[PDB]
Amino acid sequence: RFASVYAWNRKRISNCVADYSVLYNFAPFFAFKCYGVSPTKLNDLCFTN
Amino acid sequence: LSRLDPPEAEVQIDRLITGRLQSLQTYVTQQLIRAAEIRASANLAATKM
Repeated sequence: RFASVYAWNRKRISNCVADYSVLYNFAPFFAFKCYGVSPTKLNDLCFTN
Repeated sequence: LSRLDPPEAEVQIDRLITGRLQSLQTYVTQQLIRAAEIRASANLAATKM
């Protein structure tokens, strides 16, 4: 189930290893337009959360 | 380099090269005038000697 636009729910993800090459298989999207960082090399940057 | 893919990283780093070249050129431009003033002063000092 998904929440409405006015009651968007925020989820916190931390303390784990993230691989961004497995998120394509979970949804049939093709655009994945991204703003601040290239999706090609998201796997070589350490975030905070 | 580590956050953007080549086809836009080349554009991003191009905006720094021009600015740094323009900043570097003014230094030698002003040094070329200070050198002329110092040369005139040195000629005056030699004549006075």
